[PDB]
Amino acid sequence: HMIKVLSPAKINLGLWVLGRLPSGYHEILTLYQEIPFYDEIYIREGVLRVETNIGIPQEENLVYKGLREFERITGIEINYSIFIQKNIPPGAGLGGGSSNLAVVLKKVNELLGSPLSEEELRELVGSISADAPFFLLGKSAIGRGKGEVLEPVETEISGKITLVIPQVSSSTGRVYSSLREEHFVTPEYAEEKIQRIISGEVEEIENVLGDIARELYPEINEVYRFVEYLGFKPFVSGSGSTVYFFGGASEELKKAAKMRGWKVVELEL
Ligand SMILES: Nc1ccn([C@@H]2O[C@@H](CNC(=O)CCc3nc4ccccc4[nH]3)[C@@H](O)[C@H]2O)c(=O)n1
Ligand SMILES: [Br-]
Ligand SMILES: [Br-]
Ligand SMILES: [Br-]
Ligand SMILES: [Br-]
Repeated sequence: HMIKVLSPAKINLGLWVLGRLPSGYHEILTLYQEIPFYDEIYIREGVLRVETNIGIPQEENLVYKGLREFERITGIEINYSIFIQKNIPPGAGLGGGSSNLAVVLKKVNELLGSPLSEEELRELVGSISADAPFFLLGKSAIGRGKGEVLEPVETEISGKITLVIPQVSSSTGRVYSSLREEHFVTPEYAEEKIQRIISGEVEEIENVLGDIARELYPEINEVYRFVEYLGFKPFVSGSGSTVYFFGGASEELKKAAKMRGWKVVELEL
């Protein structure tokens, strides 16, 4: 009785770090934007299995971690075989794995007569990834706390957006660990910035994790400089590796990408 479910990506339309938390993590402000860029997930009745087309081990897969915890918390034994076709590359700053977790666990929860509430499902996915709760709502949302405290918004942002994803995988943890005092801002500064971006002022997007990712992973910086050379303002999603801009992909970019192993994703917001 196989079904297909789409698992969308996100971009951060700006990100600010407020400071450190005792738990090791960081308090942040960010604007999440769901983008029409998907993994396709095939769900089938059978022995609990989570597989991908890119060789992520089952034990390490956030979806498998989430389904085991589902069983654990709720008592019910999960009998679904999951295959995910991964169009959203891991380490790309697009929340692919967090999206996989949210959409699968929301589906499996519904398929089993909704044992968990939307409050409890939120807690389940949120405990594994701070970006996962966003994918339970999608569209546009302000992310506060560690990103899980969410406020839906309407933006004035539409039109072409192009992603340029280099083959380097950015470690979110390594980027956050390179943070210094100088990188932090007040929540007031960041809140003013987010308001402006929401009103369509894309020029106001900035992201200190992108600044750092460009130093830690020089290829992210190469993509960044190439987009400038193309005549666009580049922006970085999450902790990288993705660089995006508000414009179309020229043949020259497509050529550069094919030669260098960049993925170019042309979307419309
Ligand atoms: N609001 C947040 C959200 C996340 N984080 C950091 O990134 C989180 C994600 N990291 C991990 O799950 C383990 C480290 C890691 N992340 C990777 C991403 C890609 C490739 C390898 C990685 N190793 C936490 O480690 C935390 O230090 C944080 O400090 N503050
Ligand atoms: Br520090
Ligand atoms: Br690199
Ligand atoms: Br440079
Ligand atoms: Br940026």
